[PDB]
Amino acid sequence: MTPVIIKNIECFITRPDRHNLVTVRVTTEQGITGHGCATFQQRPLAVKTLVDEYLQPLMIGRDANNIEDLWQMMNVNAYWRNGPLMNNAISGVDMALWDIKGQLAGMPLYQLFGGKSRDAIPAYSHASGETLEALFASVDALIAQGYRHIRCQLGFYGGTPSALHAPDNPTPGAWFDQQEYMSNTVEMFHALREKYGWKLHILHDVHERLFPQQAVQLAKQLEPFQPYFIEDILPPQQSAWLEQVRQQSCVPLALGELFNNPAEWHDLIVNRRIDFIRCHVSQIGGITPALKLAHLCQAFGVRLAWHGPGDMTPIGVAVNTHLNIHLHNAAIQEFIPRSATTNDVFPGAPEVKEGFVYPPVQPGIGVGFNEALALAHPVLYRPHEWTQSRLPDGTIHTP
Amino acid sequence: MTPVIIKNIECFITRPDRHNLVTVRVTTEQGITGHGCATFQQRPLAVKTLVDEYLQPLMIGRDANNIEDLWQMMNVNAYWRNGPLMNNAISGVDMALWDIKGQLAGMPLYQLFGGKSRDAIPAYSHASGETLEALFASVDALIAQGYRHIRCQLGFYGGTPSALHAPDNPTPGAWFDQQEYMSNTVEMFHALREKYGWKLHILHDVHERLFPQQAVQLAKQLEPFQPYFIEDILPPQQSAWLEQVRQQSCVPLALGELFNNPAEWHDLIVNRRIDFIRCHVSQIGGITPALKLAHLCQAFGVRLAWHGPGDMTPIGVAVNTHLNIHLHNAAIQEFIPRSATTNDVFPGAPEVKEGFVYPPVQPGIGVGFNEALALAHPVLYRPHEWTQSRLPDGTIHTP
Amino acid sequence: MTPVIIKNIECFITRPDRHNLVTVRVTTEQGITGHGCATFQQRPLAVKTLVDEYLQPLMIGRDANNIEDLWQMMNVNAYWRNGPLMNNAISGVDMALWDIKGQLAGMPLYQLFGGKSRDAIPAYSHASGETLEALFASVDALIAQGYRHIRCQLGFYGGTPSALHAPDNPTPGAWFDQQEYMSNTVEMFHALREKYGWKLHILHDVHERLFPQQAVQLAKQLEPFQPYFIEDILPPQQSAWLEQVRQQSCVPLALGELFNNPAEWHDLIVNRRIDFIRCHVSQIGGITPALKLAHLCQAFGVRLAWHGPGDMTPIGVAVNTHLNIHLHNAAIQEFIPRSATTNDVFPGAPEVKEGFVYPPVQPGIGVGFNEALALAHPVLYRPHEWTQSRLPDGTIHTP
Amino acid sequence: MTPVIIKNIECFITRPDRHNLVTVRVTTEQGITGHGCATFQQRPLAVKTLVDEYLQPLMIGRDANNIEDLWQMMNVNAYWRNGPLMNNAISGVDMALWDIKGQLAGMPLYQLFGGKSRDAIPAYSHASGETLEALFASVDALIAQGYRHIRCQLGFYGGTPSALHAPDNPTPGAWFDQQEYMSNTVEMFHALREKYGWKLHILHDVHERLFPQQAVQLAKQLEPFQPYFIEDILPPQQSAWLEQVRQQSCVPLALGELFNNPAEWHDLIVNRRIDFIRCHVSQIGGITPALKLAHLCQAFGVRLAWHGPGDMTPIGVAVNTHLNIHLHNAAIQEFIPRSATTNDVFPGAPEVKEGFVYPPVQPGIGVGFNEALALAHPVLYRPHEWTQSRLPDGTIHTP
Ligand SMILES: [Cl-]
Ligand SMILES: [Cl-]
Ligand SMILES: [Cl-]
Ligand SMILES: [Cl-]
Ligand SMILES: [Cl-]
Ligand SMILES: [Cl-]
Ligand SMILES: [Cl-]
Ligand SMILES: [Cl-]
Ligand SMILES: [Cl-]
Ligand SMILES: [Cl-]
Ligand SMILES: [Mg+2]
Ligand SMILES: [Mg+2]
Ligand SMILES: [Mg+2]
Ligand SMILES: [Mg+2]
Repeated sequence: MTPVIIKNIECFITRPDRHNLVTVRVTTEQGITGHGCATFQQRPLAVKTLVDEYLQPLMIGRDANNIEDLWQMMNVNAYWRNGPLMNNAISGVDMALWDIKGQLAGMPLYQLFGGKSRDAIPAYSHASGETLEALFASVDALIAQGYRHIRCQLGFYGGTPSALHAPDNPTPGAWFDQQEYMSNTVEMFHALREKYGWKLHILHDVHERLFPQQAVQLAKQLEPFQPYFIEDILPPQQSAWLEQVRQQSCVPLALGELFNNPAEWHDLIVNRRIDFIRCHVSQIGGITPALKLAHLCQAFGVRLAWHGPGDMTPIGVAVNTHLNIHLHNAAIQEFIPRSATTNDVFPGAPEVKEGFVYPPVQPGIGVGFNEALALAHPVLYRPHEWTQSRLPDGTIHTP
Repeated sequence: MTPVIIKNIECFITRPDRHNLVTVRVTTEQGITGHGCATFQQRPLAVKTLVDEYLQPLMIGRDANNIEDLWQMMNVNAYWRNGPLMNNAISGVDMALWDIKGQLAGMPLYQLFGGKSRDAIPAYSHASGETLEALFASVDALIAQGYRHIRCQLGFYGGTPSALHAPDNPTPGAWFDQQEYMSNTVEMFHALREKYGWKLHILHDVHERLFPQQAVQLAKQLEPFQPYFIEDILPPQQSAWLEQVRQQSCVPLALGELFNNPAEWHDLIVNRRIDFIRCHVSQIGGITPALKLAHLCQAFGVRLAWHGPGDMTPIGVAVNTHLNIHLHNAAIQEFIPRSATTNDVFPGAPEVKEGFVYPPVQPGIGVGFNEALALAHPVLYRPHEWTQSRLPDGTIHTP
Repeated sequence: MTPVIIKNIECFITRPDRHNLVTVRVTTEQGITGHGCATFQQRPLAVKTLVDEYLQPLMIGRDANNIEDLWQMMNVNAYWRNGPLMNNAISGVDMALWDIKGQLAGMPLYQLFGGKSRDAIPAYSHASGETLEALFASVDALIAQGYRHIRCQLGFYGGTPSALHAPDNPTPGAWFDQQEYMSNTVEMFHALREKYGWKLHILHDVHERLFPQQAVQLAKQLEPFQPYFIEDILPPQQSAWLEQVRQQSCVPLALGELFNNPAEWHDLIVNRRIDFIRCHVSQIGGITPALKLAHLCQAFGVRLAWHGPGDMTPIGVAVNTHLNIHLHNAAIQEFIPRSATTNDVFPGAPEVKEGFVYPPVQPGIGVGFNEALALAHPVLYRPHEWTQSRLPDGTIHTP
Repeated sequence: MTPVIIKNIECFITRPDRHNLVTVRVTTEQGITGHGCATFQQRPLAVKTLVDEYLQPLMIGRDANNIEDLWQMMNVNAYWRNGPLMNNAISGVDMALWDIKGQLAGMPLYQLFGGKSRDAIPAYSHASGETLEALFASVDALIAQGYRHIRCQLGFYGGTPSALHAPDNPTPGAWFDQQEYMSNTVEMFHALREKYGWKLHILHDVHERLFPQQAVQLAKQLEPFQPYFIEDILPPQQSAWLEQVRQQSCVPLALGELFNNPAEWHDLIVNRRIDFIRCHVSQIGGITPALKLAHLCQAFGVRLAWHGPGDMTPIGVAVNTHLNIHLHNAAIQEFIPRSATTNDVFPGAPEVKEGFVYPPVQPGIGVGFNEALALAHPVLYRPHEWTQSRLPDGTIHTP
């Protein structure tokens, strides 16, 4: 085995469908090309600045074989470290180097890690509706596709202040009522169990909409309906309050899509305050740290449910899958279907078949990047008005 | 009082001396201009991308008076949040908004907060030398300047691997030996006490050079010499080990210049694991969060020593001072002297006089920004080779 | 900005309605007058003695700009410190000094702090009745006024011992039966949910009527009815028992109107034993310490519901509002309507409009003091017989 | 036994020597008169306001026999409670009622409690000097009087800012240097042991002069010299830091003269963070609560050293003595000698004989109050400039 020398590092932003996606391409003197995900959809241009202006000049000429040293070196390179942007930039490169290693080995990524610990990972997808009739139709469509796990939301939260009892001269934002959200959610589970029975796995994402006592209360109220998990019941800065949620309820708890600093997960895992970890692999710095995190989780009996939104390249989807097929403590793959155009730009990403995602068969990650087609779909500025989440008195809440 | 409407938000990178500095300028329809610090010296272009491409379009047209709502809104605006880039971008705007409020009030910033807690804040600066003779000359100069607090380092750490017993074919980086660093530091404190006696306040920055047991050992070894503080004895990710340092030594402990996420400081403050907090105000999101942090520290008897390196605009220096004059638990201001050119680009920043920094007298922050002189001193790419810190076997260490 | 020199400090006791109110007036050589609340209704003459005999001679001639130094100095000035009288005296002066700073800045108080966090603060008020019919009429009136949050009490507790099974020769006092109080309160919540449904926010003040196990039991019994909070479930000296309440119930818990020493709140906040803090701002030493407390609460996810009874000047009402508009973690403003005469003596205080209190617009606190009308309504001695609270065997209980 | 009916309650302020002393006289219809201490020397007129305007009208006509009910009733009577003033007012009355009970029983107070648990209590007094020669003379005089326990201070702390390296335009106050205080104290113990040897019991009062790490450091530095106790090493609000002091040093710790709220002592005692409790009996509400506190202390092996300054009536001195002769866990009586005039106003108080204070022999407290002579010595306003304690940068410190 000889040094595999990094020739260039490029970053592309492409919007084939709804989201600005960020891809890193690492090329080598040997002609082996790797691709990675660096998608932070809300701040893509800054991710590109980091790759083009900093990581490129740092990395060219180095030996790609040594992913571990390179990860450790990149991680501390700006002295100050961690955070959504820093971690996403590194992730793109880290994933791309693992892709290269897979190709050089002639093995799918998960086979490098040590191979399968299951025949396929279960998947869930998203169901929603403003009314029960609409929600039911959404659930019915996913059941017809063969999903056994479905994440369900009733109602939509965050519109005009005039839709509730707001103050005079309200500040613009996405306004909602936590009480309405809570009671609608409880009613939703009850109606879902009445219609669909007790075998369907029902997930629900609270999406940090609540104050600590509200989370405690909601957890107790949803317990009779046996959710598969209740996700992001609290924002990361209030995670100590999970101790009280645990004192009051046995609902499975999932948390962590927002994490981008190890200080956020350490005490959570060590005190067994969650059942499933939800980290976005690119937010935590890529495959290298995800493997260590998965093992830390295993030692405390915590299971894996990595974040798999539409705001992620199919490269990222594929990486979740490799991790899910290999790691013994993996539980479930959140999965959002992709457009034809998205598949054309990034060919080769896993698909769900009757609620399961199977082991990938190509060497490395197994997802390409059609640069020419990526040009046809440039970055578009989006306001993301939902992040300006306001309570009924106009208070900003964690969105 | 009437709404003060944001007209524009600009970001400038300027290098009047050694460091790439980043400054945010907020202009208003009313013609009141504010300036803030967003200096993350190792990644300035990315900070600029964030301000120009994201915060500018978000913020134009909003009422500048409501700093608290705007801080809360900006903080969660990209959903993912915290981290060095995101926080520095918001800092720039937050500081500029406080600058505007002081001007509108006709009061120095610290008078807005509720006015003075002290007549002047003590200051320290940096002394170093590769030999004791060199260190002594450097210390003598600062004593002649009237400093009563001096941060001292003996030797320099991070050069060619051929200076150590390194392996064959060593990887490039800044190589050092922890054992050499430790014994030189112990020798240094002994020699400084022999030469200068026991009234001089002597500070020392470990700069995360050590593994946990080494930190414990060094703290015990330095105890007899009564340091004013021992700073960054452990990297953020090993801060739990401060429990062991506390069990073994009464040395004062300072930590936190690296912080950019509240999960890094919460448990350390609550468990009284530090005596001084060292946060870089722009790294934690500006004045707004620094006030709340200062008050959280107060409730636990923790004192303040905000980061004040050369890699910070004089705007940042001034803000440290305002905070230091007001906050009852402020302890000391790290101070690094500035060149004529730096002062010309950012006129009005505080100066140290016989070891003290005095209350500013102008309204707002009291620091301007000479745009034309700034444009004459553009950004320069720097490799920052010291961040590639390697131990005697080649291992990356936290730099 | 120039020194603003304290010319005099005066204290007035006035009873425009039902309660003895205490107000501090700070006059300056510059002619800017500030007013503060020092209302401890049960001991007003002693507050006046403190201000007239001690704080006046201490304070005359000092620079009013430096609120922080003056607060710290006054706080420790008698060596012994804290407690209801000492803190109310200092509050009066502290608030008046903040009033002065707002006027000097030309800004409403909350704008000094950094401006708005919300468009308006929600408000609640008090409903009561000895029968359900009476309670319902009282609740209906507040709902017609636009309140969405109502604090409800069924029955009255504390009368002649002959109404209970009391011992022969009972000692005079306000006698009550905890079992009667508990069962009536449970009955009340059930009846209110049957009548008004599940959107109405219903608050209930236990007012330290119970022993520890009774508090635990009542919290569990009230859980199904989803109270907005249950307040003062335990007296300050038994607050450790909140650990047991938490183990047994998810009801929201409010505490702290009785606090006047930081040792009362520290452990309760740090251990997340409350959801809302209820401190009377003047009882904790004024605006200066209330800001630090609000921020300490914030770090632990505790929300604010400052005490707002009729025994507080409208100056105090206004200060609650300024704090409530600014502080991000403020939740609700307890509001009691004021007579024409009260408004005439203290003009400018906030009014509730359809369940909201809005940002004040005048500089400073925005509340004046009609001295001549104040002198027309002098102090009246009151026995406050309810503070002599006795159980069915004659035992004094915390009232 | 028949009801003993309270006829009047009076309060006198008298200054026979250096301090404003406060005495409460309770007269009865039966003609048995009791006296109590309510001395809060820094705020005497407010104590008198409380007694004359509030406790007098509350208490007349009640049965004095029932001290426990009356204590409990007075304690909660203003709803808000605890604090130096409230507690001192109640103490005066409480002590006076115990005095009456003693007289009615024909027994010295300590005999009511259950009699002696020692033949005499050891005493200490205060030695001081600016220089060692002066300190030694002071110690020599106390040794010649037969003291075996002596509280020693070297140097005086708190004078003009020009005596140290203070900032320009220093704020008036009592300025000192914690470093100077610390090193002088260490030198003092060393020199005391060299001169006097190792049998003399040496006490030292830190008087909350230090920051937490300074306390930890000083505790370690004084350990070799085997102090009898080190008193008030930390202010009450930083008492959690005693955990670190305990981790680092075996010096006996004494704390509590400042206490006037049970929240201040509870966690301290329960976690065995002190060896001696130092409460001022009148600050904690008199004999009734002191007895309960002493028993709480006993269950955790904490010993008693009640505060016995010159700012206490000889009635208070006598009460300390009764408590000290009876309570098994009493350790030592701080004692400051009294002038002829002081003894003439309050005849009958205990004296020290060869380092011991003996059991009192008269019924009740055994100390009278000569009202006519008390007139010859009225209240005098004093500034107490030492409470305005400033550090070298001008910061207020707990005095
Ligand atoms: Cl970042
Ligand atoms: Cl809604
Ligand atoms: Cl486990
Ligand atoms: Cl503390
Ligand atoms: Cl300078
Ligand atoms: Cl929290
Ligand atoms: Cl009103
Ligand atoms: Cl008091
Ligand atoms: Cl001194
Ligand atoms: Cl024990
Ligand atoms: Mg989610
Ligand atoms: Mg440092
Ligand atoms: Mg209440
Ligand atoms: Mg003392």
